[PDB]
Amino acid sequence: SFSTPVPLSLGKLLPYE
Amino acid sequence: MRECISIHVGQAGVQIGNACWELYCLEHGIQPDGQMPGDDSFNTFFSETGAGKHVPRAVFVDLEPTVIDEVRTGTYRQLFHPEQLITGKEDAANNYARGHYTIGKEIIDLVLDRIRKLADQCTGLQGFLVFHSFGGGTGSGFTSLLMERLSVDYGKKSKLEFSIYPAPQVSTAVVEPYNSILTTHTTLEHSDCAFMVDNEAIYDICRRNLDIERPTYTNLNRLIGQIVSSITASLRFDGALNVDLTEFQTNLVPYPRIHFPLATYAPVISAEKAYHEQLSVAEITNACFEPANQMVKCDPRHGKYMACCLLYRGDVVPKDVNAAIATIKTKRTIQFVDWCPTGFKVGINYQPPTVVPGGDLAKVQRAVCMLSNTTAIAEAWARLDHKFDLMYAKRAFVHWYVGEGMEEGEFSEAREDMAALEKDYEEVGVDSV
Amino acid sequence: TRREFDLSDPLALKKDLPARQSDNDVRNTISGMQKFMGEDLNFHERKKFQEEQN
Amino acid sequence: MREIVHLQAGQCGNQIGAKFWEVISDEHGIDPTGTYHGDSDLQLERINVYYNEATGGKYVPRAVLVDLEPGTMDSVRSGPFGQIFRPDNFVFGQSGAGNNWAKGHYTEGAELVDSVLDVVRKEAESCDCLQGFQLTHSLGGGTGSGMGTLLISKIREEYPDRIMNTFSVVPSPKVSDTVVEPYNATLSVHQLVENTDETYCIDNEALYDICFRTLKLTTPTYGDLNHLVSATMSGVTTCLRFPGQLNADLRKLAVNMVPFPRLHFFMPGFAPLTSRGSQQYRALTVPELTQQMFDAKNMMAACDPRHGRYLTVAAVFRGRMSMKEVDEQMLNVQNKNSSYFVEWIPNNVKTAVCDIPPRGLKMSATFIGNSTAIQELFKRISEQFTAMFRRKAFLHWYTGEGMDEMEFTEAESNMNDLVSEYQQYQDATAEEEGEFEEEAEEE
Amino acid sequence: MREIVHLQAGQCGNQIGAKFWEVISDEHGIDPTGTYHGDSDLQLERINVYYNEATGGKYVPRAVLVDLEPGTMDSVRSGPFGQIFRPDNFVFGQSGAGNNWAKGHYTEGAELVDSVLDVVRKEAESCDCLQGFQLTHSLGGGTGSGMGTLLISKIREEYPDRIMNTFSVVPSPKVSDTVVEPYNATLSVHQLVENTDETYCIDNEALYDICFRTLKLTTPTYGDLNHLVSATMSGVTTCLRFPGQLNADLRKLAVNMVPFPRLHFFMPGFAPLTSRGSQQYRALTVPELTQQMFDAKNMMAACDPRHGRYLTVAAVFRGRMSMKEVDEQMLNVQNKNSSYFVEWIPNNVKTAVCDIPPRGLKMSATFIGNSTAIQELFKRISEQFTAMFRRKAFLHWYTGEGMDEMEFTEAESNMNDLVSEYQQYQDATAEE
Amino acid sequence: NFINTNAADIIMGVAKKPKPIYVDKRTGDKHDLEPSGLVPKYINKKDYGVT
Amino acid sequence: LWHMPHFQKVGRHLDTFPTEADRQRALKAHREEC
Ligand SMILES: Nc1nc2c(ncn2[C@@H]2O[C@H](COP(=O)(O)OP(=O)(O)OP(=O)(O)O)[C@@H](O)[C@H]2O)c(=O)[nH]1
Ligand SMILES: Nc1nc2c(ncn2[C@@H]2O[C@H](COP(=O)(O)OP(=O)(O)O)[C@@H](O)[C@H]2O)c(=O)[nH]1
Ligand SMILES: Nc1nc2c(ncn2[C@@H]2O[C@H](COP(=O)(O)OP(=O)(O)O)[C@@H](O)[C@H]2O)c(=O)[nH]1
Ligand SMILES: [Mg+2]
Repeated sequence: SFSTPVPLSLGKLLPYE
Repeated sequence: MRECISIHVGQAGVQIGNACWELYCLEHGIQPDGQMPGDDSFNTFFSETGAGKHVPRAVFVDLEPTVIDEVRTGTYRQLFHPEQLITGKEDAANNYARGHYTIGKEIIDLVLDRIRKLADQCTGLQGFLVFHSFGGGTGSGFTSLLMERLSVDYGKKSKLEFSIYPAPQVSTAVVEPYNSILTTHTTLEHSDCAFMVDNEAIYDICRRNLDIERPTYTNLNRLIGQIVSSITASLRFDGALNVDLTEFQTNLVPYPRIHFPLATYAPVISAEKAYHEQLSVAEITNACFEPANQMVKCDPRHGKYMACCLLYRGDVVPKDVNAAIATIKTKRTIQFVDWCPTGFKVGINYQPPTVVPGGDLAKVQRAVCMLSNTTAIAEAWARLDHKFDLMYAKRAFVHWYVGEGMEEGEFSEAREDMAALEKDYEEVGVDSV
Repeated sequence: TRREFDLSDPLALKKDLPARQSDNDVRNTISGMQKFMGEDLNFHERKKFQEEQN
Repeated sequence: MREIVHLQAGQCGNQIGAKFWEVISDEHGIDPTGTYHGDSDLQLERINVYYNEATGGKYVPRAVLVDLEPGTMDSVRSGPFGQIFRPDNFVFGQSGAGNNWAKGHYTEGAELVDSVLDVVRKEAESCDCLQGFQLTHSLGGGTGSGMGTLLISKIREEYPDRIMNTFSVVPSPKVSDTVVEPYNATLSVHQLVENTDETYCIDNEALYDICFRTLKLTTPTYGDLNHLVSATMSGVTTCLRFPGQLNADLRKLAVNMVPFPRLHFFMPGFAPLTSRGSQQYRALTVPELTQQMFDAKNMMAACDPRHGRYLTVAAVFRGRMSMKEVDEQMLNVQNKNSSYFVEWIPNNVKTAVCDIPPRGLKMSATFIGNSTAIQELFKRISEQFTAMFRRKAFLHWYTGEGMDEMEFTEAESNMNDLVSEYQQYQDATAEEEGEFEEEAEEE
Repeated sequence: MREIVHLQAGQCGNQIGAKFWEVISDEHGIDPTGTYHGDSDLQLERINVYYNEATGGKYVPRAVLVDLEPGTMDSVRSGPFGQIFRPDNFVFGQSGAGNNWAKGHYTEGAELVDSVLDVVRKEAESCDCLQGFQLTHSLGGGTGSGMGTLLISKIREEYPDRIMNTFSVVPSPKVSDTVVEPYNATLSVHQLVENTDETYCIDNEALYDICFRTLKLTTPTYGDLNHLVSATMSGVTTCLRFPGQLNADLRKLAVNMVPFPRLHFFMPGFAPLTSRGSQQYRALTVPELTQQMFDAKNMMAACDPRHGRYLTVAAVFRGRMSMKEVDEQMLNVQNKNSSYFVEWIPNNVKTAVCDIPPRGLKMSATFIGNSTAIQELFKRISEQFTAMFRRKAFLHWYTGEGMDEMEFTEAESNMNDLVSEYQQYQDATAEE
Repeated sequence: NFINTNAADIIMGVAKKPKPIYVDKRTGDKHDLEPSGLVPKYINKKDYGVT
Repeated sequence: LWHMPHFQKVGRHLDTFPTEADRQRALKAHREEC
């Protein structure tokens, strides 16, 4: 979830958020 | 109205000044706040504000904040002026080049402004006492440029040096011989008097006499503060004989390049031995000439005494002073040069040495300090030239100095002057016919 | 009652602690490194229940 | 107010950085959220050295984490203290280096340094007075070695009058876990020679030997290895953040230990490490710390100082302690071991003493040794590099990515010049001057 | 103030040293945990001789335990006083010696001493004024004799102006428990002679004779034998740790016991010993101690001084006593046995008096004798060595591990030269 | 010969001229000296006093 | 202990004796006594 770029990212939960 | 200005430069200077000013506050009855709980005797060291506040006549100079912040935070944070504690941003990093050309040149304008503002309050000024160490970058470079610009600013005012000479065996750095050569080269012409101390002899004295098997820099600084208070007691408290600063400026420097006395204090003893010892004038003045009680690690039996200055404090009488001096002269181990048939100066002061709570010394009625000039420091100069030369053969640690402000030939000239200083010492030491 | 007496106290080595008196020390933390993560105190229990699993 | 900027390169660099930041966050009393929950007032006096202030009384590290692979950043973010890092300081690529120096230096690493240097300049121009830069990397991979050295070169070009510190994990002859290590290890020492002020060589088999013999742990994993490396990293710079009787910062240590600009490779050590069973039988004293610090087992590099001469030695002690014991121990070891110290430098050892110990401890110490026995590491690397390059193994992976064949030969020549320089400074006489003086000028 | 570093070699050395540490821990009042639970002030006054201070008021011995087989280390650690030793002081190899002096001296003992000497130097440079090193070992084994003498030689080279005391368990002809033991006994005498300050010869058959006849026990175990050896061992160094009217330490005894550098072998004996049924019927006085000291039934060697000449005699008494009775008894024995002492040395005796008695006992005494009658031991060992070597017994074990055949010949020659010197000093005239 | 070459480059060298910096406050506050206005730099210009 | 031959041919800085002959006699007596 953290490593994927802001484009090409689905709705996912970032670590510690 | 007699006054002295204290300039504590370097970490060694600041940590000596802490003990010195605690001792002065306890002597004059000043609270750590800075207020007394018709006597004007504090004016030698303190300046009286109209509301009763007393501010010392000292300048703390440093290039790192880690030891000035302890002063700004600790017990005596309300005593010192906020402006008299001057702190750089980067330390000299054990470089004479950084302390003399790159970092030290920046803050001397502010330091001299503080010095001028403290010297314009003086009704009558005696001199400047500079507390420093030869080893460190600040205590070498900034002290050298401080005395150069101080000789520019003030013509011939007396400059006394309380300097930590490098110890012959132990040290806390590598580049100490470089700093010592380049320090003595400039102070040789721009210093008035230079009292030598080193940590190893005071370690031995504290281990043998005060029954402390583990001394500390605080235990050294208390003894150094006792020495400086014994020097200034003639100015502050009345006595039979008065000794001013210019007196032992004149009376221990017989030649233009020989201004390096050695300090000694007696008696330095503990309570369990003060319970047994009768501490008379003859005993306390025999303890000063003992080579094991010397505060510089050099044996005076190798050299010849050039001059001596003795300062007695307490319940002391001139007849018992002079009989003991006659006994010292008639003893055969102590040797004087032939062109000094009158080798002593004496001072008598009435107030006994004070005691601090938690201190190491015992409460004693009488004491004595000695400032003596011997030929037996030519061996110290020879050993220090040995170390400088043995480093300088391969040109080690020289790029740090070269690439930061100074050329290479200053090393060669600063060693060639000290070789001439050694020949000066043997020429002085050689007796007539 | 002399300042800096604890440096020269004769009974200083008598009035000391080994700093790892037991595993449940509050003071032993990650910066003071008397405690290490690789000390498997659960090694034999883990081995036994692994054998049961097999 | 002498700020140190931290740089972590590669997987090794990121894991060591995470453990080190956990260690000093616990040392300064910072929870994983970022706030302060401590017991002493001396902890927030010097905290701007490593921590940027944030809003609402928060503290964030002044560190950048740089990688060519996206997989390490996830584990670092979700690790023990991954919350405290700012999300904009994680700079990662998407295609890995594949343990290749050419990919990290020319192909993939050249496109990432333009994005890394923006963050580096952003956090280096916001400081009050920059003490210098610190790097954590390993010479065995592709992300840590190549692009790490490229960052070193660019940072040195931009900021000349600052201090540069590297913690380099040099490869091992026994715990070599990659075939192509000698190429990456040989092409990196040349970039390390003239672009670094201090370099500390940390070796994995030395860490394993410490964890097996000195500590006697059952399973000595990478957490323990980076824990020891962080123990090394904290005690070098403790004098900047905590007061003491004798201070020595990074410049003060570098000036006294580096006599010539090509001699800046150090071996490190830590002092009070004791096994679990041998704790109650042992007393913490200054002679004990000085006695056990100079042990050849204690060294964090796989070089035995008995095979060489100690060029310079530095020791940083921590705790409430007396200066006389420290000075007498460091005089005593020099007077005893007469042959292990070089002869053209008297008093090879430097002392520093700090007041505040590590948390939960009474007394501690740290050793940094500049020794001539470090040339055997370069000789082993050079012999394996020569053995591979004589038969041209694994060379297409480097040559087909923009490298000509002469760079390998120049790297071998530079490494051989370095080992010859170390050998000549070892076998040098002290009671002699010659062939460059002024022919005994004047009369 | 003067530290003694203790060395334990082999299974015999480990067991004797463990019992010795138990005995002097009971003397100085130390619990098996390690702390001090005492009732006097003189217990802790001189304790740095054998113990190092640790944290929490704990004392750990200054001893090293060296072995080539890990079987003995586990038993020592699991014994009653095994928790007092520091865990690093056990140095143990993984492959044994197997009663082989060649394996102990060349193959297996070459790599163990590089780890032993680290610990020995670590505990030797931590002392302030090191008095010397003590060794306990037996010549009947492999890791005690060969590697033990190798350690003796290396310590001699490293620390020349020090003291080297050893307690050597030389073999016996009747209680011989090893076939190949004459080789081990012979090949170590040269290394003892050229590198040892003082040697005390202990015999298991002698200890068995004492425990059979004087003490009258039905099961005389090695625990009782080690008790006797340790009770001899403590009385030699009791003057260092306890005050007295007349002091004599190890160097003091060595100076008056060694008149020639090749004559440093001693026979020991102990005095107050008595049986359980005879405990009430015996009065403890200085004449009783002196008459039971010099008995030929009492010696801790396979040696009888009736066949030889007492070169020099030392006595260390323990207990509050009078000097006049001690002096007159030590003069009376010299007057009465006029033929058993040499004439070229007048005043052949040395006396020391220590104040504090052994625990549970009122008065005690220890005897150290340099006599010519110790040469029959070496003659017996040499003749059995020659009896094996003429037919070349067991020589492949010693040759295949890297020993030439000339070492046996030079061992024979050196041992014969030593016994010839002892013969010469037996047959010495008063005047010439 | 590394010893001789190090000595040669140390001898045949020049010292870096420091950039003039002055410090204002008790705590260190470094400022460059040339563009501050406390040094007469622009008086020395060529067009001084003439059109 | 040891010094270069570079720094041996450097003289003194003070001149305290009245005549060079008196200085040489004093130095000769001091060298014979030492
Ligand atoms: N007598 C005494 N000497 C001290 C004390 N503190 C430091 N020194 C001496 O100071 C020398 C080193 O220089 P420092 O005073 O520590 O530091 P510095 O003078 O500011 O020089 P830099 O740190 O390079 O800026 C050492 O050789 C010590 O002997 C002290 O408290 N008492
Ligand atoms: N000390 C230490 N060494 C490590 C760690 N992780 C990997 N290594 C070593 O580094 C080598 C591989 O380097 P690598 O981490 O892949 O470098 P990278 O490609 O830049 O990530 C291996 O041989 C490991 O032994 C670590 O956390 N600590
Ligand atoms: N006096 C005595 N002799 C012992 C003891 N233990 C073993 N021995 C003797 O030593 C011989 C065997 O020694 P050994 O164990 O081979 O010595 P090592 O090889 O050095 O360990 C046997 O003949 C025993 O009689 C002991 O505790 N006391
Ligand atoms: Mg400083």
